Amino acid sequence: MNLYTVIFINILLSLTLILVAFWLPQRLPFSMKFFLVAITFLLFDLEIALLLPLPWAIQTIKTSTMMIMAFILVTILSLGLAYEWTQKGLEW
Amino acid sequence: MPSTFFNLTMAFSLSLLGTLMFRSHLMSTLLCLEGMVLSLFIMTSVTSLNSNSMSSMPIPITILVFAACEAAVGLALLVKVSNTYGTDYVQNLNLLQ
Amino acid sequence: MFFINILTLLVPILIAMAFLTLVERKILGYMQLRKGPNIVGPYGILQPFADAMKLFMKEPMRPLTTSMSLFIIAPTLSLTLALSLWVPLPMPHPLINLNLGILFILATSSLSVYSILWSGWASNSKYSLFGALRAVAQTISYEVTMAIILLSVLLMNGSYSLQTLITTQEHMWLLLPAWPMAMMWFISTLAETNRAPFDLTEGESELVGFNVEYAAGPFALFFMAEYTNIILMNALTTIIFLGPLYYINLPELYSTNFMMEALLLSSTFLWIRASYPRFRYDQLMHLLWKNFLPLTLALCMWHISLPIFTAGVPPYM
Amino acid sequence: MNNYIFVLSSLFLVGCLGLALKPSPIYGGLGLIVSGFVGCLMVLGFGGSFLGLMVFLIYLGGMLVVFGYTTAMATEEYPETWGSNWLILGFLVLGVIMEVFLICVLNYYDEVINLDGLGDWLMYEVDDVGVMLEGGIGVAAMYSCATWMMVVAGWSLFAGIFIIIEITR
Amino acid sequence: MWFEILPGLAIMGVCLVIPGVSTAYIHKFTNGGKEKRVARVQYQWYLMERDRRISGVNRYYVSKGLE
Amino acid sequence: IVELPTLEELKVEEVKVSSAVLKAAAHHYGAQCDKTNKEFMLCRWEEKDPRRCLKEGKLVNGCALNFFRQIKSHCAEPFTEYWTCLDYSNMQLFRHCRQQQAKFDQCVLDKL
Amino acid sequence: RMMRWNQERRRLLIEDLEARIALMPLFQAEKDRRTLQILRENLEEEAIIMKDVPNWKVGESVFHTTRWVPPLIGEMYGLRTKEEMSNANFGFTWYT
Amino acid sequence: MNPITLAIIYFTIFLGPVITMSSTNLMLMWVGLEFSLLAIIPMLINKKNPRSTEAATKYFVTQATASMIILLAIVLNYKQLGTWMFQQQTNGLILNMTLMALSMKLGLAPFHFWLPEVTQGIPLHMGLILLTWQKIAPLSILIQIYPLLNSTIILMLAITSIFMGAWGGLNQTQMRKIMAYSSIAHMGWMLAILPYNPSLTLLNLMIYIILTAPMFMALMLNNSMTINSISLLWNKTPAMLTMISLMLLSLGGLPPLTGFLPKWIIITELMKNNCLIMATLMAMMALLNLFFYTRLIYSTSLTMFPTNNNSKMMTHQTKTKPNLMFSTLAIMSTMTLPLAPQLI
Amino acid sequence: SAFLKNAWAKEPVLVVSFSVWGLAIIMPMISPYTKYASMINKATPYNYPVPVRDDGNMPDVPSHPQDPLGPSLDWLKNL
Amino acid sequence: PFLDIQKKLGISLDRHFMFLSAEQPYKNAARCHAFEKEWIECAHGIGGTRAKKECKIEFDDFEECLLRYKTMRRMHDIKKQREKLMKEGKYTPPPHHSGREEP
Repeated sequence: MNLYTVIFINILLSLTLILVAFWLPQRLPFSMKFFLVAITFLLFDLEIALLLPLPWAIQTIKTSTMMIMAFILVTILSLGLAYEWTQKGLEW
Repeated sequence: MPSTFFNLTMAFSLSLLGTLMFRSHLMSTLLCLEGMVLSLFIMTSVTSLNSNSMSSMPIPITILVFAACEAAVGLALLVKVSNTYGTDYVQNLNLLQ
Repeated sequence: MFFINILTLLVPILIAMAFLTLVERKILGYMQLRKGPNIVGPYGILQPFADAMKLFMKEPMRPLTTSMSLFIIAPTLSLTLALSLWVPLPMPHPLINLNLGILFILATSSLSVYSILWSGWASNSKYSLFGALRAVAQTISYEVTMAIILLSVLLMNGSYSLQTLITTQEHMWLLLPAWPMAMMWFISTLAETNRAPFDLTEGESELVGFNVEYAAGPFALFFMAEYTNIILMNALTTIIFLGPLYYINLPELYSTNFMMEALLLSSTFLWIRASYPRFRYDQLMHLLWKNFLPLTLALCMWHISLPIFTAGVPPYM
Repeated sequence: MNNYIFVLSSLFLVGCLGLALKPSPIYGGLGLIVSGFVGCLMVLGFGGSFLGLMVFLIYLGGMLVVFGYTTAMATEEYPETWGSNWLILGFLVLGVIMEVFLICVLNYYDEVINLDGLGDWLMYEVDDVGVMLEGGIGVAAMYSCATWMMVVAGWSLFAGIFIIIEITR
Repeated sequence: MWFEILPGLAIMGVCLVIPGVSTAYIHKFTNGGKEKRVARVQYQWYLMERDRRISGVNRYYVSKGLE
Repeated sequence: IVELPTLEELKVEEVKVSSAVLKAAAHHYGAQCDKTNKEFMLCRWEEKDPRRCLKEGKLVNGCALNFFRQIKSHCAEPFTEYWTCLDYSNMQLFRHCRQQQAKFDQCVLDKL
Repeated sequence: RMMRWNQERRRLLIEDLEARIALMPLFQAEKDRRTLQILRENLEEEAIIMKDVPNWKVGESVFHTTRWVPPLIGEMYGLRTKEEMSNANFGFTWYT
Repeated sequence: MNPITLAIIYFTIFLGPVITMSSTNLMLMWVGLEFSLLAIIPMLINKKNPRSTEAATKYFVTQATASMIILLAIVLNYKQLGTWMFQQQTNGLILNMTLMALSMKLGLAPFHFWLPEVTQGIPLHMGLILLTWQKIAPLSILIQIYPLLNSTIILMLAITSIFMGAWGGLNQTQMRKIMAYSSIAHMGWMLAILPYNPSLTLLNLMIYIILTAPMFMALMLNNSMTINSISLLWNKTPAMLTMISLMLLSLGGLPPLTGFLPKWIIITELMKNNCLIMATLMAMMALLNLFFYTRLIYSTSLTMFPTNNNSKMMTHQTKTKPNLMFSTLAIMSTMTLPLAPQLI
Repeated sequence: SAFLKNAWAKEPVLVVSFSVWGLAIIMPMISPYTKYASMINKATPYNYPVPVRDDGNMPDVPSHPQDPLGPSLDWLKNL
Repeated sequence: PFLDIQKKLGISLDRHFMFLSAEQPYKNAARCHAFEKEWIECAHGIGGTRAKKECKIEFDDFEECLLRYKTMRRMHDIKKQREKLMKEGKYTPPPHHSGREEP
C-alpha cells in the first residue's frame, strides 16, 4: 500500500504535467543485426535470470555444486558469445 | 485462488481462442502465444506459493526460460517470412496447398 | 506523515533535477571559457524555472501522422519510472525499503526503454524510427552488462536489498574491492542515461530521434526524466560502490556524504560530456559485447569464487 | 483490499482479452505489458517476490522489449487496418462488462467465488516464526538440490544461439 | 570565475540532503523515537505484531520488565 | 467434533514483554531455561498435536516468568539500559550495543 | 578486508539466529495457545449460529482423520474482524 | 552448417526425445518436447526456399500451441494433486487435454492438416526425422499415461485418422504427402490400442519406422518427390523396383508380408477387448490405403512409364549407392512375418 | 607466446578476461579456506534444532547446550 | 518411465522433487505434508487400480488439505446464516473480536 500510494502520486505528477502541457498552451527499416541483437539479448537476459538466485544459493550447504554449476553456466554462455563473435554475428 | 485461479485459467483460454483464430499479422499470434506463457507462469507461481512448495519454484522459471527461446525461434521464423514476402501476413503462407 | 515523506523525496529531487540543468550549463561553460547563464536571476538560479515555463506555454505539436497515446504515454512513463526509482533508495533510511530492492531498480530502469520505442513508433517520421531502433538497442545492450555487474556486487553483499550495503560498507568502500566493475558500472551508467560519450540515442549531428517530434510539455517530461535519472544512477554508484560513512547515532552524515559523493559523480558525467567526442553506434556495442561483457562474465565468476575459497560467504539478511 | 487479488486477476483477464482480439501488433504488445505488470503484482501478492520481480526483469522489459523490437522491423505498419483498433477496443470494453455480469452469475451458483470469502484465501498458511522461507530460496535449488532444472535450461540457451543463428542465416 | 557555478550546486545539494534527513526523522517521529522496525522476514513481522498486541495497538510502545 | 480445548484450560501467564526485552535477555533465557523449554518443544514435535502438549507450554511461560523475576531482583538496571539501547535500532542488532551488553552480562556473572 | 568483514558478519549472523532459537519455544507455546483460542472462540460463535441450522453439528473436520490440523489463516479470521483478516493476509507484505 | 552447429542441433533433436522418455517428472517431459520443437525448426529451413519458411512457420505455431496446452495440463494437475505427474485421481478433462495436445504434436485426426503440408516443404531427409523420430517423444508420454486416458476419444481420433489418412492419400500424387498421409493413418492404429495394450503401440510403431525409413531413403536415392519421378525408377536403378514394390504393399496390410502383423494383432487385441465395431470399420478403410499404395506400385513397377533420353546419361554415371540400412531394414520389414510370435 | 605478448598489448581485455576466468577456476580448488564456506554456512542456525528423546543410550549428544559435548564453532571463532 | 535410464544408472535427477512431501529446502515442510505421506506410504506396493478405491480415505483427506474446499464451504455457509441472523438483529459480534491481546 505504501508503495501503491507512492506510485499513484508518481503517475499523477506526470499526468498532471502532460495535461497542463496540452492545456496551458491556450517504413521498412530492417537489419537482421538489430533483430539478432534483440535475440542475443534475451538469451543473455534469460541467463541473467538463472544467475540471479546466486545470492541465495551462495548460502547453500553444498557450495561445491553451487560453484560447479554456476561456473558451467557462465562458461557455456560465454562460449555462445564466442561463437557469436566467430560468426558474423556481433560484427554488425 | 479458488476464483483467482479461474480468472488466470480463462485468461489462458481467451489467449487460447486467440492463437487459434488467425487474422492478418502473424505477430499477433506469437504475441498471443506469449500471453499464455505468462498466464501459465502466474498460475504455476501462485499455487507453488500457497502450497509453500519451495521445491517446485524452479519450475515457474524453467517454464519462462524454455518459453523465451521458444519465442526466439518463433520470431526468427517471422523475420524470415517478412524477408521472403515483405509482410508477416499469414495469407501469404499458402504455398503448401 | 507518509505523504509528507512522499513529498520530501519527490519535490526536492525534482528541484534538484532543475538545477542540474543549470549546473550543466555553467560547468560546461567555465570548461569552455564562458560564464554560462548568469543574467536571468542572481547567478542564473532562476534560469531552470524560466525555460520550464517557456516549454510548457509553447504549443505542443501533434504531428499529422502520430499516435496520440504512444505519444503521451511515453513522457509520462519516462518521468514516472525515474521519479519512482527514487522510492526505494537508502539515504540511509529508505522510504519504502523493499527486500528485493536492487531488482526493483533494475526492472524499473528496463521499462524506460519502451518509452523510447513507443515515442519512435508514435512520431511516424523516418528520423524517429531509425533513432528509436538504435536507441533501444543501446539501452538494452547496456542492460545485459549493467545487470551482471550488479549480480557480482550482490554476491558480495548477500542480498538484493540496497539497505544491506550500508552494513557491508562500514569499513571500506566497495570501490577498493570491485573497482574494475565500478568503472564498468560508471560507463554503463553513462550509456543508460544516454549522456555524452554514449549519446547516439539522440545524436544531434546524427539525426538531430527521441524528441524529434517532441516539443513543449512532452519534451520536458522526458527531459526531466533524463536528468533525474542522471542523478539516480549516480546516487546508486554512491551507495553500491562508494559507501558513505554511516553512524547509527546521527543518520544525516550518511546523507551529507551521500550528498557530496552524488554531486561529484554527477559532476563527473557533466565533465565527461564536454571532454569526449561521441562514440559510433557500432563502436558503442563493440565496447559492451566485445570489451566489457567478457570482462564482466569472468569477473562475475571470480565473485562466486572469492566468497567460497576465502570462506567469506556473505551473511544473508 | 481483500479483493486486491481478485481485481488484479480480473484486470489480467481483460489484458489477455485484448491480446486475443488481436489489436495492432504493437498495441497488443502494450497489452501484454499491462497484463504483465498486473500479473507480476499477483505473484507479488501471494508472497513471492523473486518470482514476480523476475517476471518484470525477464519478461516485461526483457522479453517483450524484443517483441516490440521485432514488431518494429518486420510486422509492417498494420496499415489501412488501424480502424478496427477502435472496434476491437469496443468489443473489449463490451466483453469486459459482459464478464462483469457473467461472474455475478457464476457467483450466484454457490454450489469458489466465496463472495464473502474474499481476502480469506489469498494466503493459506505461513511459518509465522520462520526465517528462511522466502521465495527464491527455492529458486536456488536449481544450483544445488535440483540442477537438472539448470542443465536442461542451460542447454536450451546454448543450443538456442546456434539455432537462432541458423534459422536467421 | 568558477565560484559562480556554486550557487546552483548548493541548491541541488540542499535539495538532496533534505530527502535523506527528512525520510530519516519522519520515521523516528511516527515510530516513537525508535527506528521503524524493518521486517525483512516473517519472524520479524511476528515479533513486531506480537509487540502491537502486547500494548496499546502500536508496536512502538514497548512494555518492559515492569509488566 | 473438534475437541478444541477450552479457554480456561489455556489461560496461563505469559512474559508479555517487548520483543526487544526478550531479545536482550534471550541469550541467557536460552541458557537458564531450556530444560523445560526443550521438553515442551520435544513434546511439540513428536506429538504433532499442540493440544496434547499444552501443559508443557504453561510450564514454559512460567519458567521464563521467574527467569525475569530473578533478573528483576538483580542487575535489573543494567538490563534496563541494555534493552533500551537495543530497542532503538531498527533490526535491534546486537553489535550496536556491546558496552551496555558487557555490563549486564558481567553483572549476572557477579550477582546471578 | 571483505573476507574478514563478512566472517565477522557471519559470526553475528550465528549469534542472533541462536537468540531466536532460544526464544522460539516460548513463541511456540504462545502461538498454539492463542491459535486454539481463536478456533474455540469461533466455536462459540459457530454454535450460536449453527444451532438453528437444521441437523448441522456445530463443527466437523471435513477430513475424517483425527490428526491435529493447523487451521488456514482464512479459517481463523474469516469470521473474525475483516481488518484482522486483511492484516494476516497482506500485512507482512505491506510490512511497516 | 558449421559442423559445430550441426552437432548442437542434432544433439538437441536427439536429447529432445530422450529426455522425454527417461524422465518421470512431467515437467522434464514437457521440456523434452520443447527441445525437439526448437531443434527441428533450423533443419526444416536448410534450403531456405520460399516453401520452406512456410513449412517451419506452420510446424512451429502448431507445435508451440500444443506445447503450451500440454504445459497447462501439467500446471492444472499440480493444483489438483500436488504431484507433478498424472495420477489415478486426475480430473478427466486434465487428461483429455493432454490427448488433444499430444495428438496435435503427433498430428492425429482432426489435427492432421499441418503434417501433410510440412511434409511437403521439407527435404526428404528431414522428412523422415519429422515423421519418425519426432513421433517417439509424444507417444512415449501417452504410453506412460495410458492407464488413465479415455477409450472413447482415442478411438475417435484413431478412426478419424485412419479415414482422413486414407482419403487424403488417394488424391495425392506428391510422394512426400502420400507418406505424410500414410503416417497419419498408421499413427491412428497405434493410438487405437494404446488404452488397451500399450505394448502393441510400440510394435505398430517400430514396424512403421522399419517400413517408412527404407521407403523414404528409396524416394531420395533418386530424390523423386513425384510418382512420375519414382515411375522412371526402372531406368535410374532397376533393383530397388522389387523391394519398393513389397515395402509399399507391406505398409498396407496384405498378409504374407511383415505389415500384416501390426494390424492383425491390433485387431486381435481389440476383439479380445470387444471393440468389434470399431476394429471392423478401421480394417475396412485400411483397405483403402492399399489402393493408393498399389496405384503407385502400378506406375513404378508393374507398368513401365516412358522415360527421357537424358536419363541414359544418368545411367552412365555410377549411381551413388544406397546405404546398407536400406537392405537390413527392407528385409527385416518385408519378410519377418514368419517370426511374429517373438516380435509381439 | 609471442602473440600472447601482443595480445597483452593489443586486445588486452580478453587476455585479462580469460585470466580471471581461470584464476577463479583455480583458487577455489587450492585454498586453505574453501572448506570453511560449506561449514560456515552449514553452521549458521536458521531452523530450530529439535531435541531428541533421551533413551539414555547416547553419550555423544550433549544433554544441555552449554555442556562440553556436541559440535563447536570455535573454528568459526578465531577464524 | 518409458525408458528408465535413471533407475538403471541409479541417478535421481528427476525423482527427488515430484511431490509436496519431498525434501523442501531448509526443511521448511510444505502444506499437506501431513497427508501426502499418509497417501503414498499407503499406495506403495498396491498398484493404482487398488490405490484408487481402498486408499480413498487418504486422498479424500489430501484432496481437502490442499483444495480446502469443504472448509471454504462450511465457512461460507456459516457466514450466510450470520448474515441473515445479523439481519434480524440476532447476532452481535462479541467484543472478543476486539478483546485483549494474548502475547
